[PDB]
Amino acid sequence: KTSFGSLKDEDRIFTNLYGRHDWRLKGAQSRGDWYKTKEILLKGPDWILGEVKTSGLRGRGGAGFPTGLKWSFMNKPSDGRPKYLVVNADEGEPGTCKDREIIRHDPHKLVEGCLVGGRAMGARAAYIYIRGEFYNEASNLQVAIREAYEAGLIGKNACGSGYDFDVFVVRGAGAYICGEETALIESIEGKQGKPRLKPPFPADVGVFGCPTTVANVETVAVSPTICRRGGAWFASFGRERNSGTKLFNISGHVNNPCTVEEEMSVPLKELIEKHAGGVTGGWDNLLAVIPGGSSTPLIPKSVCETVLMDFDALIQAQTGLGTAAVIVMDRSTDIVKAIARLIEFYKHESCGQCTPCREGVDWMNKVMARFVRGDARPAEIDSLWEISKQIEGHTICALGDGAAWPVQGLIRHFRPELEERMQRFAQQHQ
Amino acid sequence: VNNTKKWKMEFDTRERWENPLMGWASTADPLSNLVLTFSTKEDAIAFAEKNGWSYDVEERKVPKPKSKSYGANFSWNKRTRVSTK
Amino acid sequence: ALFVHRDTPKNNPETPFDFTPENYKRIEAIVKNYPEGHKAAAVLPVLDLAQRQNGWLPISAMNKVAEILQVPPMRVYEVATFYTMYNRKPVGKYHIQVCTTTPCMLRNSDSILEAIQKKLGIKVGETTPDKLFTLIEVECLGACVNAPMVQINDNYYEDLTPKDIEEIIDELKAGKIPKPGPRSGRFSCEPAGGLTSLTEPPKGPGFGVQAGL
Ligand SMILES: NC(=O)C1=CN([C@@H]2O[C@H](COP(=O)(O)OP(=O)(O)OC[C@H]3O[C@@H](n4cnc5c(N)ncnc54)[C@H](O)[C@@H]3O)[C@@H](O)[C@H]2O)C=CC1
Ligand SMILES: Cc1cc2nc3c(=O)[nH]c(=O)nc-3n(C[C@H](O)[C@H](O)[C@H](O)COP(=O)(O)O)c2cc1C
Ligand code: SF4
Ligand code: FES
Repeated sequence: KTSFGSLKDEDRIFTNLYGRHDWRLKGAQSRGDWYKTKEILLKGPDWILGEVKTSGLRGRGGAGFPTGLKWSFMNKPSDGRPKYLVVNADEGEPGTCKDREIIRHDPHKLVEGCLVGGRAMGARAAYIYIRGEFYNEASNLQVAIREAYEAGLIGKNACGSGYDFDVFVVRGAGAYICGEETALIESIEGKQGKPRLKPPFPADVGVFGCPTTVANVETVAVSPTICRRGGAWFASFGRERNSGTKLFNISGHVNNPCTVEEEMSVPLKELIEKHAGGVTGGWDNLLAVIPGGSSTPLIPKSVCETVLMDFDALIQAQTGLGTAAVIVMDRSTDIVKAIARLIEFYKHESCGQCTPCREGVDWMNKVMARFVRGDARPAEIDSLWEISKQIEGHTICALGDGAAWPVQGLIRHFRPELEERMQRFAQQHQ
Repeated sequence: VNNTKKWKMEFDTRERWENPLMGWASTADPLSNLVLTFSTKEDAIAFAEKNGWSYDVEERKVPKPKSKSYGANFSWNKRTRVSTK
Repeated sequence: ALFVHRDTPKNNPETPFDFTPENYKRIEAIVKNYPEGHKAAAVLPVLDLAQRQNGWLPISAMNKVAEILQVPPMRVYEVATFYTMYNRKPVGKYHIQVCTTTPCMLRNSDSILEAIQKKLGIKVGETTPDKLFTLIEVECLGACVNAPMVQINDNYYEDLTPKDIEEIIDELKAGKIPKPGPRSGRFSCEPAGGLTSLTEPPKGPGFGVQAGL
């Protein structure tokens, strides 16, 4: 296949994305969830891991690590410590609101994914770390978890398979850095959400010092559908090493901002024009698109014409796929002000642990705050570039990368607008 | 640790008293500033024996090799968990 | 905006705070979610439980959470100052949180911030003098396609206009409770000009399940 997109409703994993059907167990079982879960759990961890590896599922958090290879790190004999699945439900990324819809409208799909993934990795329980601002979503998920315990689907003798598996929900308390996996693990343990240094990866030392897999809501919730429908089914979508469906959150300067499920390597222009109603003022009014939420570098309208919304094509477009959150910015946008608000976000959401993020994200925000007004000189642009290169790769977690990348994308695609901003400041203030 | 790489020879500190005019540190010891540098212990011993100085030698104290592990900060059941980080 | 504490007569370690007994049963339910030997893992919910009983956290709720969980009080002070939900000052009864990051700023959340300011007569960070409304300005609340949105104490109010948020503030001042959703025509997150997806009925149990299963 060469052209991607135009996904059919029979090939959706997240039916009831919009709340138009019943989210409870009577609705979820009538849509295909909790069907033959016992026969999945009895075929062993190796079969489930082989279905996830065969499907080519990559991590829907945004790094795109291979999900089967990641989950197979737990497939090892125990040493007295329990093992845990931990479902990353924080979703603090600006642009991204898909996991909110998964938890809120397909909760039993997430709970069944917790059971299937925890059987795949030998996990004792599931800790779903939901964002604390998602209070109604957390109570929604707890009602679905109570319905799953009252039906014997999880807990003691889960789905009649002889496997014991709990599902816990831990609420956050307002930190974007608690979506990073080791900082999330610290946040469950009753601490400041400060990321750990890797190694140890959480498959060695995770939550409470146990073996732990932290995985996104989407990459957990699609796993029972991958186990039922098959690995080849999910791998038949998108490009190669770009397998499956993906939730997209098209927000910003589009006519109809929405969450929509779509095949993996769909064109960005086709996605915005088809599911979002197109850019406000037309496609000629498009100035920039942040492809995958705030941490990905923006790409301008010349790149957005032919770009495909999977991992490798956006890597070739010197950005990332990320959370697949499409932030559309038209020609009426002060783009320096938008990227500087984004760097302001990244210094309010930064845990202050290591030196390059704690100091340089504040220093980038001060330089960007002067770039908004133009109160600078052009030699400070490349300087700011170097500051970003002193943060990228020198930090503990990737929030330094996620704060250095928008600065780099803005400089790389809009250096002339920065320079004309600063020179008009100079000619009207001296 | 770059000041702990060589052997030094010094002498016993003698009397320093207060200058009656200015309060400066008056001394009468000529050897009060004589610090010598030696590559090994035996060069220092040989230099002191050659000069007729009664000497005493303190052996080099190295720090013993510690056992470090970043993962030990987050043990499942040991007391070595950090309460914060 | 201070991350040190000074003992005021309304915030000191002798400020009266204790849990209700039903809050103690909820605390026991929270503590039994975590393994034995890791009771400190219940610091974040229980302290938030102390924020739900009281509305804010004096330094008697932090010390009570430190006492009932056998953790040092500094390790609770760290969690209370690290996380942005824990009110270390008494906020009003309705805590309005206006998201002003880039996907909400593009869809004109500044107009709603100004509308709440001129409707409540206060500005960002301040409290209305009847102690009913606290207006602050928060980061991305994760409702980006429903921009521009606010949060009132648990509830997301989404797809807002100035008239919509004035209506919400009016029926908060009237004692009622508004409906937590989008204030435009749509329901949760669909394309507003009709469904571009999921128009077919869902297929049900057994559809596409592979052989050998
Ligand atoms: N989903 C969301 O809401 C958000 C997602 N992100 C995305 O998160 C990404 C950065 O997150 P990270 O997990 O810190 O980066 P990534 O480099 O490390 O790793 C992704 C996953 O692979 C695992 N992994 C990677 N290499 C491994 C190895 N050699 N051995 C064992 N496990 C290994 C990690 O443990 C992790 O679970 C970015 O791509 C960013 O776009 C960022 C912010 C919000
Ligand atoms: C600063 C930062 C914040 C993150 N926030 C989230 C998040 O909110 N939700 C999420 O699922 N992943 C988040 N991630 C990615 C996680 O580190 C982790 O890779 C992911 O949750 C699970 O891996 P997976 O994508 O392979 O499933 C964040 C990463 C960083 C660096
Ligand atoms: S780079 Fe920033 S987000 Fe990461 S450990 Fe350091 S302070 Fe924390
Ligand atoms: S940007 Fe305001 S909710 Fe995400």
